[PDB]
Amino acid sequence: HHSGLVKMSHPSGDVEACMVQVTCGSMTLNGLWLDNTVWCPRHVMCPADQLSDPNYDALLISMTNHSFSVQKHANLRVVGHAMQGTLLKLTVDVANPSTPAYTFTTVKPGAAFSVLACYNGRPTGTFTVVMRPNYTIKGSFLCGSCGSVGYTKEGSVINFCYMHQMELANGTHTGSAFDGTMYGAFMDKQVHQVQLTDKYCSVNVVAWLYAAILNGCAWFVKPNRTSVVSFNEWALANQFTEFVGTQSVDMLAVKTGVAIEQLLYAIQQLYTGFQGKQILGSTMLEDEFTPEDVNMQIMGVV
Amino acid sequence: HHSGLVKMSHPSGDVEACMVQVTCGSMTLNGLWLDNTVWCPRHVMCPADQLSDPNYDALLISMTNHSFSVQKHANLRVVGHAMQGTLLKLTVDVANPSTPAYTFTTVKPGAAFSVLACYNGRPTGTFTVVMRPNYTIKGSFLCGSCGSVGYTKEGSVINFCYMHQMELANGTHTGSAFDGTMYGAFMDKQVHQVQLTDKYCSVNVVAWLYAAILNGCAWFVKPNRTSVVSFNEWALANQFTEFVGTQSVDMLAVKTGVAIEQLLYAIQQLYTGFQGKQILGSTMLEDEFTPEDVNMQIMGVV
Ligand SMILES: *C(=O)[C@H](C[C@@H]1CCNC1=O)NC(=O)[C@H](CC(C)C)NC(=O)OC[C@@H]1C[C@H]1CCC
Ligand SMILES: *C(=O)[C@H](C[C@@H]1CCNC1=O)NC(=O)[C@H](CC(C)C)NC(=O)OC[C@@H]1C[C@H]1CCC
Repeated sequence: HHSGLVKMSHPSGDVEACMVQVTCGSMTLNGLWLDNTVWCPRHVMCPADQLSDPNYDALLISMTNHSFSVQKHANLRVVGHAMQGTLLKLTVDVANPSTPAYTFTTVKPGAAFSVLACYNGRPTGTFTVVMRPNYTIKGSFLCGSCGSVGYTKEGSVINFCYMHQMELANGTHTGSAFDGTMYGAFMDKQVHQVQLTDKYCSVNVVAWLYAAILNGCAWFVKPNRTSVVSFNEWALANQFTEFVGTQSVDMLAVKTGVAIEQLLYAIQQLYTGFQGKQILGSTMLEDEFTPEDVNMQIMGVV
Repeated sequence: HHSGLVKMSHPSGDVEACMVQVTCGSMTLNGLWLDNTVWCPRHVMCPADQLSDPNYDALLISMTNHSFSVQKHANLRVVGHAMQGTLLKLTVDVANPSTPAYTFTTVKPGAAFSVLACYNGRPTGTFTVVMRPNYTIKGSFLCGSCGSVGYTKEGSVINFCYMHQMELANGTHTGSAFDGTMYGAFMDKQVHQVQLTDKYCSVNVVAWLYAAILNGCAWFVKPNRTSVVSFNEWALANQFTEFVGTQSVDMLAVKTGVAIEQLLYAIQQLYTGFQGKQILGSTMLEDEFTPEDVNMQIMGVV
């Protein structure tokens, strides 16, 4: 039986209309054009010989407005430039007539967002990721993808949360929030960096087990229960996130009649092993679907 | 190590601009507006009391142009109506000014396409599926999603291949090509229908094993080899598709230095069991990524 779950992204058209190419010196990547502002990673200013230890303050000082070439696939004339953290803010002489309603927000571990992967200012694909507990994402990014953006959507308002910066040695990816901070402890320098341990996102595993029940698959449900406080002690010793329930999870508990604490017990047992059984076609725990995903895709509830 | 593979969809903006709502009688679903034509499922004409055995020919005869209300979220006046297989072709008085370059094609088992899930003519999400060997897709569709479209893209040309019609008893989905045929032996009637067996898509499993090698994961590669002819005999007795190599697979063989026949042998052994080992984080064969996916996402080759 098919779960009815897929990796679902927001329709990308509103964001596609905001993507531009930014070129400075020998570097070319993508930017995001909102109102009279183009956002892009600051390493567009870096020569190749300096990607491992750029002096971004001195590079910024060395640039003029004319150093930055911005093109939509129109040329946008840059009339101001500034640095915010790991991002540049370029002011351009034309306001984007296709600027959506938007905000900037930071995404939290375990939460999902949509990514528009772009090369040379041209959108090429879209996909959805969950921010991992170690502030990486398991994406699909190649050379030239920096400045690709991640976002969520509330109503007609696009909430931009991610601008792509780099790949880590283990193949995962990270980037910046639009306040200019990098996610996690990462730095926008091309050197090897410590990577914190990833963890299973407990609240998302709970969501997936609820998805299993909603699809008629509940062999792992027993009357046994583990409290949130006890689970969270256990989680710390077993590479799980601490569980924090939400109204979205509560709706799944109501719809199925299975209590959260029953599934926290199940997770503890399933972690030791599935004993040859499958859950929604898998023999390992799944933490890449959120409670909101399950509520929306299976229950039709946004 | 992260594979660098994600479920990647085409940017959806070009298709979003083509979606409309179609209402007839008591039914409302989505349509696709290209030039002066709106395509939609013919069961928009059906009353609820007749969804299990509609007489579509008599329903069509009973309709006038004014029976069909088409809205973009503009009202499009219907000036002609016709039935092609399981689809209606409504002629409207306004050509879509945002009509992309497009063709209609039929997708084949194992091939991937992008879906724009729409409700009431409003795009709500996008995802990618592979057409299964039994002509179903493992999608995410709820009431009101009919008329949602699937497509591939070659250059700037959108190749529409799927218009959503129904969910099967096992939770999978199927629909129509734009020649009006349903995929497989399915009928657009709300009754239980035979479902052919699904099968592992051998060419996609081969692609995924190549993806593993490209990521440094090659423990399953041995000098042992199975020929395509011998594998295909085996496949018939073991619920695999017969393997047909392509230039896309050949590029993966060149890049990795591992022959196709080595991976056909591997598949035979892995099917009996992974013996506790993992491949790209999985303990079962993966057939939802194509050779083209691997070439594009990992090798940057379209
Ligand atoms: C920007 O387009 C690019 C995106 C990156 C390249 C390959 N896949 C990707 O997602 N970013 C970088 O190349 C980045 C630049 C620095 C100055 C932030 N460096 C980088 O990603 O290095 C990748 C290799 C694995 C790491 C080894 C030590 C850093
Ligand atoms: C059209 O919006 C709708 C889409 C379907 C509903 C729930 N999830 C979906 O993808 N299509 C139908 O409802 C379809 C109409 C007929 C006339 C083609 N019927 C249908 O999908 O039935 C679903 C239930 C499982 C099957 C049982 C016997 C048919």
